[PDB]
Order: sequence, then C-alpha cells, then structure tokens
Amino acid sequence: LTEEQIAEFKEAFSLFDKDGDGTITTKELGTVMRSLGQNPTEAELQDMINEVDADGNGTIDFPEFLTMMARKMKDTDSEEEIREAFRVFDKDGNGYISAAELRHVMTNLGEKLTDEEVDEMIREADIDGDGQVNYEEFVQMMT
Amino acid sequence: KHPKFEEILTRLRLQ
Amino acid sequence: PKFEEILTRLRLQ
Ligand SMILES: [Ca+2]
Ligand SMILES: [Ca+2]
Ligand SMILES: [Ca+2]
Ligand SMILES: [Ca+2]
Repeated sequence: LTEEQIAEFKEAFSLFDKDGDGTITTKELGTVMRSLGQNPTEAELQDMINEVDADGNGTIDFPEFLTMMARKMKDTDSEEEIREAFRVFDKDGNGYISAAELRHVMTNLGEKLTDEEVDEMIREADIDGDGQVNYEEFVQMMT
Repeated sequence: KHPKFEEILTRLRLQ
Repeated sequence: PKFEEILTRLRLQ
C-alpha cells in the first residue's frame, strides 16, 4: 500500500481517534455519533467497535482500521470497474444498454455474437422486462 | 440508524 | 457468453 494512501487513511482514522493515541475507544466513537445526531448506548458502541476490532481487545487500532479501509477500497475499485464497463457498453450514454450497443461493443472486445445470443444475454439481465439493461440490472448481473 | 463506518466517515469529512 | 468474461475482456481492451 502506498504511503500516500497510508497518510490518507491516517487522516480518516484521526477523525475517530480524536486524541491521536492510536486507538478508537467506545467513548470516542460515542462522541463521533453524537456529533452526527445520534446518542448511542455503551452496548451499541461495543457492537460498532467490534465490526473493526480484529483482536477483540475492545478498541480499534490503526492497523485494524487500515485492514478495514483496504477491504473497502477493493470493494469501491470493483464497483468502479463495473461502472466503467457500463459506460463503455452504453455507447450513447442514455442509461440503458441496448441490444445494438451490446453487440457492437462485444465485436470490439473480440467476441462476435449473433442476434439470438445477444437477446438471450439481455433477457438474463433484464429484470424489469423492458428489452434493455439499465445500470441497476447490469450491477446485479456483474456482482 | 444502525449506520456503518463508511457513512460515518463521509459525514465526518463534511463537518 | 457469461457477463464475467465480458468484464475480463473489457479489462484487457
Ligand atoms: Ca484515541
Ligand atoms: Ca483491537
Ligand atoms: Ca444506450
Ligand atoms: Ca431492463
């Protein structure tokens, strides 16, 4: 992981680790949530800490925080790959992948498909039954 | 309501 | 053709 990304994830961690001791406590997390309009109980805060606290000592340290942030970054990079794929297929940018668009891009990607093959692919994905693949449908097929 | 850390981080960046 | 290849193909392109 790049040191630029570490410094970035450190700035994020510092929003929770409000005193820079290197740990996020339930008390700190309580202040965070209160600052955003909630008023959590000790139990609720222990639950939230436990989402990230890998060694179960009841606090989150920066290595545990960074493990979580790196997993989320891989999720966001996957999501961005699928979003870019949708833009490439949606040649005219109207939010729908048509059969014509699917066939034309597949040709460019080294896969020559016939009409019936393309139509079967659209039916597999076309949850709402309108004959085209919108972004929501695409995500469902691609995840 | 039962928020995840991701939303929390987003809102913290704002304020 | 599965959609997973189409993602892989796109990545190479
Ligand atoms: Ca602290
Ligand atoms: Ca810990
Ligand atoms: Ca389109
Ligand atoms: Ca549809």
